[PDB]
Amino acid sequence: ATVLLEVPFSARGDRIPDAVAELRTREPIRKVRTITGAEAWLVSSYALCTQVLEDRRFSMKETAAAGAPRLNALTVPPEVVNNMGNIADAGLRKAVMKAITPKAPGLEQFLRDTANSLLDNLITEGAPADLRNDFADPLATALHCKVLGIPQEDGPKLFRSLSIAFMSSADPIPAAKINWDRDIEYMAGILENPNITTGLMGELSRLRKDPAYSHVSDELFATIGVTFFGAGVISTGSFLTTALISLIQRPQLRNLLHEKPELIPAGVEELLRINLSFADGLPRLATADIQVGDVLVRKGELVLVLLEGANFDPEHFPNPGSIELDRPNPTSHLAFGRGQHFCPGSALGRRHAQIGIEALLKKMPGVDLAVPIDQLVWRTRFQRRIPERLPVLW
Ligand code: HEM
Ligand SMILES: Cc1cc(C[C@@H]2NC(=O)[C@H](Cc3ccc(O)cc3)NC2=O)ccc1O
Repeated sequence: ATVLLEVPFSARGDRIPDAVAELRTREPIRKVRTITGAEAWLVSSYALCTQVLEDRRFSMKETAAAGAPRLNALTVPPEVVNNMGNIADAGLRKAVMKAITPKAPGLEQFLRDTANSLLDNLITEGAPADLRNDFADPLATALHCKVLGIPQEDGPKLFRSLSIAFMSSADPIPAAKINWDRDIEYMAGILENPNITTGLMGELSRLRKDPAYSHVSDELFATIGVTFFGAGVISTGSFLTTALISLIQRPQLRNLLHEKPELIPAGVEELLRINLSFADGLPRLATADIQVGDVLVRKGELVLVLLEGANFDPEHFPNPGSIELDRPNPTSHLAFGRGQHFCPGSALGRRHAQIGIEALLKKMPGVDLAVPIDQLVWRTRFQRRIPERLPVLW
């Protein structure tokens, strides 16, 4: 007697389990059990992942409904699962998306300056260096303080909420509410602070006092700050960290991008495609009976969209484990999702990684792991896959 297949399969972010390819071939939608004990449908082919993400009857909002089968416990108030919907309904979607592009004057230069300063400090201190805690995550934090218009010195405290906020837990987490309420209070004070005039929070502060927004709640304005800081920092920091591993393990690619930095955008797009930073499939709740492959998913059931199932599918990306800079379909991966909930920070996330890699390859052309790859410690029961430390020499 066996048990129902459990998800997630592995917290290791340096390699995909051989098991994913076997599953995609044999059963590209199949029943699994999540850490809560709920049953769910795990979808692992490119075609069926795209189908689910482009059909809004598979709803992200309804995953928050009381009594639903759950992937994990909520770490935000349930109305925040509808965050982008709430922003759109408030008439704020265009302004929010405009504030988080990489295109504001001076933003790219600030990113380069910050990355170079972090790297110079590591070089001064001498190898080994930890590229997660002392490069990728501080670069992500600095970027999001600048994008939000808030003081750089406020970044570390906001950052330290995230090791709990993005937990993937069977049960509610008391610390998550403590930190959430504190971080909301912080952002509410930012909106009242006359010195905050730039970035996303400076723009929201003006719109809040504009008559066209007089009935938008103060709670939503503060929530936009907390959520875009948290999603952006955890996503860019975790992605850059595991991209650095993929790059360091490919010395030929490392040297090519060092020699020809104009290929860095194509390289980052492939690093996005093969990235294992998302620890769980993306969750959706069926709001109707819907045919997905050989399975009739029933109303009220949970569906999990496995991004690396799609992104390593050889029917869409031949030789899927190979980084190839000349693919005919290079941005067609699902690293930023697809459909209604496509990542609103995709351009900024690309530029964060491109600039971080450019700066690293120039400052540390001989970068290499300082420990055997199996010695990395992979964070468990978390919404991202990340090594607790990333020790390198150069
Ligand atoms: C490389 C970096 C990033 C990656 C890999 C990434 C990935 C994703 C993915 C896969 C989704 C879809 C989730 C779903 O459909 O369930 C998403 C949504 C989102 N991302 Fe990103 N993201 C990144 C950077 C950022 C940045 C920089 C921000 C903000 C500054 C951000 C904010 C968000 C938000 C707010 C959503 C939810 C959108 C919605 O529900 O409609 N992300 N991201
Ligand atoms: C835990 C946490 C999540 C967020 C993002 C915020 N929460 C949501 O549930 C929905 C959907 C979602 C999107 C991306 C993601 O990675 C997880 C969920 N949309 C949002 O914008 C922000 C701060 C947090 O502490």
